[PDB]
Amino acid sequence: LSQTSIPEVKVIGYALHQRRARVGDLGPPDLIFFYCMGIDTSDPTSITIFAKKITDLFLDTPQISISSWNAFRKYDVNIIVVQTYIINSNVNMIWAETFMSGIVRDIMIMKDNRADGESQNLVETLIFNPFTSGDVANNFIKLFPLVYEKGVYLDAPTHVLNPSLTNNYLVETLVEIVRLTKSLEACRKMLKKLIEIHPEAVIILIRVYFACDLEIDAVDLINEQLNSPSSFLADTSHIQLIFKSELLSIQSEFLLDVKRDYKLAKEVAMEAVNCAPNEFKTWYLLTRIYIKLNDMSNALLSLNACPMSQVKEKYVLRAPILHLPLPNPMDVQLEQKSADPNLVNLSASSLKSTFQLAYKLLTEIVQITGWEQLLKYRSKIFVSKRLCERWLDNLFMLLYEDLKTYTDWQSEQLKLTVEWELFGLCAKRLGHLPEAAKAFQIGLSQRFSPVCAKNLLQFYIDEHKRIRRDSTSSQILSSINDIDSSIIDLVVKICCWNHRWYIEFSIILIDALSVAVQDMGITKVHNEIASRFSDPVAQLIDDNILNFLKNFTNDTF
Amino acid sequence: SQTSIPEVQRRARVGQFDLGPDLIFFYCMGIDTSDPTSITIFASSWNAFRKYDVVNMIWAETFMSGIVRDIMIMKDNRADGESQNLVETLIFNPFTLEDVANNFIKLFPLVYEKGVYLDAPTHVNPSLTNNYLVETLVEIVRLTKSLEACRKMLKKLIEIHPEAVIILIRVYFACDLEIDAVDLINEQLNSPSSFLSHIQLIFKSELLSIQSEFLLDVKRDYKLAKEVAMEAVNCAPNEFKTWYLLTRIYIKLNDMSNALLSLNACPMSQVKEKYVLIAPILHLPLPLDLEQKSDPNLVNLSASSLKSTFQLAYKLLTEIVQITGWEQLLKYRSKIFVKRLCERWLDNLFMLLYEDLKTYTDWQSEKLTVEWELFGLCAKRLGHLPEAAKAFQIGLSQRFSPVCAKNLLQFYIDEHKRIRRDSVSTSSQILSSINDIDSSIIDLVVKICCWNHRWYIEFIILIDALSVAVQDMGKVHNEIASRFSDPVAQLIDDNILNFLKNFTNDT
Amino acid sequence: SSVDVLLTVGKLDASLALLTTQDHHVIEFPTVLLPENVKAGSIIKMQVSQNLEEEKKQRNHFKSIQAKILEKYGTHKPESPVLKIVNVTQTSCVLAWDPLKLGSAKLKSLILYRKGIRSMVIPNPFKVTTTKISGLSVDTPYEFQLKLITTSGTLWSEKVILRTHKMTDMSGITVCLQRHVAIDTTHFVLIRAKHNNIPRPWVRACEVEKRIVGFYLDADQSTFPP
Amino acid sequence: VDVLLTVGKLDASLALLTTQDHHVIEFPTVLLPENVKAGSIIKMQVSQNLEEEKKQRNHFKSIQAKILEKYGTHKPESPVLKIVNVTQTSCVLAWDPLKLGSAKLKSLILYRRSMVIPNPFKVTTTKISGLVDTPYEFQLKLITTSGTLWSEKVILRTHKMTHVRGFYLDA
Amino acid sequence: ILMVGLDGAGKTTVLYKLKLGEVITTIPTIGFNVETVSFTVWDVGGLDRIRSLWRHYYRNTGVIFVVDSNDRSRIGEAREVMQLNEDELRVFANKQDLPEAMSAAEITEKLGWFIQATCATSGEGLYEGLEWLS
Amino acid sequence: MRILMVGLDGAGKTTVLYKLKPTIGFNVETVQYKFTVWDVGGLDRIRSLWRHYYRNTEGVIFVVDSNDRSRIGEAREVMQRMLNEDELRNAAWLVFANKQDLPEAMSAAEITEKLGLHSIRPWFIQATCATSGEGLYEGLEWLSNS
Ligand SMILES: Nc1nc2c(ncn2[C@@H]2O[C@H](COP(=O)(O)OP(=O)(O)NP(=O)(O)O)[C@@H](O)[C@H]2O)c(=O)[nH]1
Ligand SMILES: Nc1nc2c(ncn2[C@@H]2O[C@H](COP(=O)(O)OP(=O)(O)NP(=O)(O)O)[C@@H](O)[C@H]2O)c(=O)[nH]1
Ligand SMILES: [Mg+2]
Ligand SMILES: [Mg+2]
Repeated sequence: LSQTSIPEVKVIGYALHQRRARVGDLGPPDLIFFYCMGIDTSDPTSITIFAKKITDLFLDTPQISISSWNAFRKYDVNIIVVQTYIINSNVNMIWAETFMSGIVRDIMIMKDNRADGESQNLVETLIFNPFTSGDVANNFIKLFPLVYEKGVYLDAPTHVLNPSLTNNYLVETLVEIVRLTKSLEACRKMLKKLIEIHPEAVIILIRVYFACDLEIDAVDLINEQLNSPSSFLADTSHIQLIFKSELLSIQSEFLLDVKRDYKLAKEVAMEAVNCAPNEFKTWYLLTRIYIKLNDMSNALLSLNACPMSQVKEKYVLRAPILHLPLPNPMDVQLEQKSADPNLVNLSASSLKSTFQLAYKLLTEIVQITGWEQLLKYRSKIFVSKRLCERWLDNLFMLLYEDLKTYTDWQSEQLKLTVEWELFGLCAKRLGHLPEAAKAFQIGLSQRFSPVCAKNLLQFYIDEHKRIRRDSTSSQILSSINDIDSSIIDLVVKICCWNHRWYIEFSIILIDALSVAVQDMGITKVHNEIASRFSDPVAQLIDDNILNFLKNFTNDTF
Repeated sequence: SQTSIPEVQRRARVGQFDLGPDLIFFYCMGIDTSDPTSITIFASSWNAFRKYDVVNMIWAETFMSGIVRDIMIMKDNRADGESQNLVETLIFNPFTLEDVANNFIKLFPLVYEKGVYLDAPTHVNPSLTNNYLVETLVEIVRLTKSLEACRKMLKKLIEIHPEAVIILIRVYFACDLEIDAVDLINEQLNSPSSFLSHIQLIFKSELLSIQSEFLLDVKRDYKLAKEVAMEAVNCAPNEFKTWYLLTRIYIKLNDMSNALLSLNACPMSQVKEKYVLIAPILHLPLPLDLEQKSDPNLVNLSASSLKSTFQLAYKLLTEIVQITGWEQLLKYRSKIFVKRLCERWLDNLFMLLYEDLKTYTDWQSEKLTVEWELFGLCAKRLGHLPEAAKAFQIGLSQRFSPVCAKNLLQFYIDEHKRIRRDSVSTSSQILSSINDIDSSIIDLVVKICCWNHRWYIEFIILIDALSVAVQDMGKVHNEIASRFSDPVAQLIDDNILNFLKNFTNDT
Repeated sequence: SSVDVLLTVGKLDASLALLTTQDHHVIEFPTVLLPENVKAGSIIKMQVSQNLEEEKKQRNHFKSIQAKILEKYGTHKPESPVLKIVNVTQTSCVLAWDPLKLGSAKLKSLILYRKGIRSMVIPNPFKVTTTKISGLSVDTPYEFQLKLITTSGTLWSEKVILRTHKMTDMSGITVCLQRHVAIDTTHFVLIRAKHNNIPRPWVRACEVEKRIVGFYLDADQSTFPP
Repeated sequence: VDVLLTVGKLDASLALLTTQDHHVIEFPTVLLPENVKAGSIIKMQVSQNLEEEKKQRNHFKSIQAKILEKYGTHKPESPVLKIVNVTQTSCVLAWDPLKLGSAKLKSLILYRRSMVIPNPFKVTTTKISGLVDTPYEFQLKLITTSGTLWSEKVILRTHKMTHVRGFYLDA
Repeated sequence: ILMVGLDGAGKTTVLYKLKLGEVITTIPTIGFNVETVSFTVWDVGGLDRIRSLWRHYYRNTGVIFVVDSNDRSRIGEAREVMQLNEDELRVFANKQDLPEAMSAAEITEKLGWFIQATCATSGEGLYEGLEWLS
Repeated sequence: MRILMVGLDGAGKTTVLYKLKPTIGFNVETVQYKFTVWDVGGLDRIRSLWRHYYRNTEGVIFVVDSNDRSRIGEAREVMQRMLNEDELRNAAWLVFANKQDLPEAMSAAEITEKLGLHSIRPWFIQATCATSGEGLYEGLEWLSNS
């Protein structure tokens, strides 16, 4: 946190001049020349405090004006250290909106990229922990209703075709903050006051209950909205209809992800479709039910009628053109080498939007039927038949390439680390988790690689949940402990790699380390790190992740 | 002669090739590639039928495809006055030891049945009848008036290709044989011995489209044209021309209610483009035989540079507002739209229509030659022909302009056709009015042709324009040689007058 | 053979509606074609049956229109033009033609021919059926024929020869017996609009001298038998 | 509501239906008769089915009531723990069979910081190893997905002196 | 001298009546005729096809405009062609022998310089016009 | 001489140390006899941090709760993995059977069987009582003759 881990890019005044004419989604990161995230912009005095910490860094000898943006009202807040002005496309409301939009960007940049392991394309960015920049967690809640009703301007995730007061980046950020900080009583108190003027905000309260471990309280509340005449649904015909579909979607997904119960989950999923047949999530749920119900006939039919996202994209950090201050291995050049032409040119990789989610279901279908039996189903209902939606047909071409690659690999096995990544990601796409974990584990021995580490970490998380769900005494004590140690061993390594590339915040690693914390005490985890690793490394994990769990979780442990 | 030959193999960049120009470094069109010996006399032709770059069949296809390119490059760009984007191209007259027109006919059946590979114009479901090959044929026959040559060939084609009778119908209409054509159309749509279960349905729609368009363009009679247009729609509801015709009928029938409904259900072209002419980039030899200026809201008119069916639809929209007015149009609009949903593209045209009406009114209520062009094009789009002709004439006085000249020329053509029709339904007034137009036409044809020669263009608009005078006055040659110089008159003689004198089958 | 399908109304706006079936079909359907109490999420029964009685009605209507189009346009094929002679003088001649019959031709241009296209083109073939040849020679033979150019074809025929009258032949002289001034009026024997350039009873003088012969109302003066 | 439609294009999958009011409807072929072909006139009679609506309405209420009965209404109860036997340096604690209305138990923790019970449903007894005449307190913490419930704190005093070497079998 | 006028006016007849002193059988002139009588008279065809080619002879030009007095119908056409506006150019009443021929006074009114009633066949009033031209 | 005194929690390590002179951390005191003893916490949380003190260790004092019968199996696992440590290769091994005063406490011979000390560097087990101080200095005497 000291001089190092702060990237820089060199004519004076080039920074804001390129930002000034590019004003015409959530927006760009806060420019300082380097970019930065996780700054407490709730108060101008608190900003000067941050700048104070930066100007207290200007001392000593280095070894060779921030500008936050809000999407609610498209204007740029520049503050020079004190000149403060606004760049267009009541005083308290200005700092309020820019703070909320800032927090949304800090969270959604890690949530929209959760599939890619929170990958960071922009190098010159310094990402802080937004929860430890306070209290930011509590401040977001108390400042939420003031910024509510304008959350639609933030649009919605790429998998959401029809945004609303409930489905948007603002609410998605809220439910994520409340879940991580376990601030139930704080958010519940705020939302109940919001319902009084906005009865449709009860849907948000339901999602909070599910996130804060209140299933029964949530289902009891859902039934109240979908049955009781005193609900807000029973009072337009389109604004109210999308609220009903969301409730049905939540209810159906709850029935599916947990509680098994595919039969009852199907009846709710179909009603969700009848409320919003143009929505992706409705058809996406119903397709998952059909797969779970071993009905591959209607699974292909429901997958075909499933609408795709053709315009919207995932949120990423974006003047196009470096100083890299280096803060155990961390060395040499990766890739920049030859690879199997048919292995790296896999079109099934780098799939975006709903097309990626659809491909996962397709691989889940071919896992049961097989490629030969799949063509029998395909030729039966596609060209009393219906036309294929092209994008689905393309996924079949992509599926054939992956199955061929995976089979040609396993037949041969019966390789460079990057080649192990590509095969591992290929096996993961087809749903071969243990065979992919081996590929990632082999590639982890010859070299580090972030892809292998993040994917192998998720493997242990899944292995941990599996044992707890399926559950002698001696087997449990040994299997869990071995997993927990392997989890901690991976979390430390990834966090150290993130710190090298100016990343101090990772929701994946926070959730990952939280798994061990629930098992072994908060103090035991720390000593586990300080034992296998060095003292300053354990201190790093302590500041980035462990300090959040120790205090900023509202005494969860 | 040395000049009129631009200058600047190394681009096998094929794999990604419609019709496809002949590279010689400069490009060239109108070369007789029917025979290799004839090519050596002139000293790389391309054919779209079979994608190969250049035994008798090989030279046959490359010749036919070459002629198609030479003609369709002037026909598809007819709306923009045959504008040429590529400067390094040298275009000859394709019609000028064997007449190319007659050679095209004898070589037509050998290249037939493969015309679908040439695709279709941007306003068209391509077929054996609707394609660039047939479009080129009917254009050549029309210009050269080679009726007896084409008629003999087509009659032999019907024996083995009964659907080719549609082509013969289009030829009869072009070569002044309406009665023989209508008799032939009715033969296909009524007589049990006609060739008319899936391939024929697109042919029936084309016949209905031709018949309905024939009923509309001439003979007025909008009532009978309506009954056929609706039948054409029921045969091809996904076609643009079918709905485009029906919309025109409603406008002429003063039924603006269904005119907007038919215009809304009218499908648009979202992929196909108009045919235009290797290595991204000069020597410009000017033969003997500039802007850089500024109204910001006049040049930013989105109604300009409209392409494909969107332009044709906008023309009908301006034709509707001409009768009803903007206020009455919105009453019709809000009556039948939100009911049924507007197709967005139509709604955008309303925004564009408002911009043109605003611009036109601000100009008339209230200048550089370019400003006269922009306003002139605006008035022409709204259907204010005499007000637009004035703008083009004024802008042509301060400076020469190809846009102004071509548009002012088209004005006299429309005015000429108008008088000849009105004269049917004093004598000295007619004789003088026609003569004044003919002289103005010739005066403009020579100037534009001289401008084309400067930009390496030796070749349809100008030919038809001068042909109007030829039908009126014998005299034309001496008219040009009088007002202009001898070498200039010689230029017009070679480019246009030589074609009319001989290559029109003694018309 | 009626097909009964049960559909569910998905989303519903003021214009279109989305119908969903059990076989997962999503049909875009106009709301105006739906019942009054449709709302949203309601189940409708769509009975699709073929109408054979309407097919024959449209078939009979299609054949009726095509037959009417054939009868008006593309049936009557017109028509050779009949060239005639009205009057011939010593230095001029007046030609005329029978009213041009064109059922649905339509006419493009009517051109007079005298040993080539050297002659003029008729301005109003329908309004005026007479033309006068100005420049001619005394006692000289000529021939004329009309060219009818029509968009159904070109039909020209009936060429007529004529010889201009001699000075001793006064059979072509017409004065004002005609009460009204026409095209073939040669002489005009209280202000009026009158003539553009038409030349006192002179008539007696031509009878005595046995030839055509100054007789203005401005010139000098110098007996009609009863 | 009955409307007469004309068949435009007809493919194996879809079809284009044209009205007299210039409506163009893409319609699935399988819902059309077998002898439809192309350019035919079809009669589409659309009517509302109230009894089918009432069937689905009753079905929907049946499902919603079924979900509420299975998940919800039934809540997890009290984590009551009792005292089996107390010695001088150890005591055995036990608890009544855990009753959970709905899944699932996340963790069962003893409080006196103490360890988590490995098998709460199989083994309902725990014996404190290390502890004479010293007051201690114990209480269970029931963390479920339905909520966290801790109650019934129990205090006890260890007895006084008032899976013995001299009384061994080998002594 | 440039001698022009409508077709059949008698231009060629007038020219060779002054040149050869003999009335020759004249035909429609497809081109032009130039003879020296010292008057260098340029006779150009009067047909519509050749009438346009008059502009070539306007330079360095006296103008003799022969008018067919007998032809009443084309007196309007003879007026328009004459109606003088040419910068390069900054009247013979021929066929006076014919009965229906207009008098010199009448043609002057129709045309709106010097006019002379002429007769190319007889030669009357040809030299009378030349005297004024000198 | 540097001595590392470890063992399970509640064994009586702190009691033994301050008799000669719950622990969340460690305690180091120097005791004179005729020894720099490093006492580290025995809780599961701190038990992992023992490896930091394994280096440069000359003698190891393993205090065992004789009275607590239940965790003698747990006491075995912790000791057996310490003997395999390379840092404690040449380090002496002194097992203290603490709380010998209590009735149910196991004899030194009995604990030796449970710990498996006969499978072993020099080692010795001594029955101790930190409260009374019996057999504490006796263990230090053997620890000095290493
Ligand atoms: N009666 C009569 N005929 C005359 C007189 N002058 C010329 N003509 C006749 O007019 C006719 C035309 O003669 P011409 O000189 O060729 O006229 P033009 O103006 O030269 N015709 P163009 O220029 O078109 O060839 C001849 O037949 C000639 O005999 C005249 O004084 N009296
Ligand atoms: N009866 C008896 N009790 C003893 C003896 N030695 C220690 N104790 C008791 O054992 C308990 C634990 O003492 P302590 O020294 O803290 O043990 P520890 O091993 O240091 N615990 P930790 O290391 O985990 O802090 C105290 O209550 C102490 O009185 C002994 O010899 N006899
Ligand atoms: Mg002459
Ligand atoms: Mg201690």
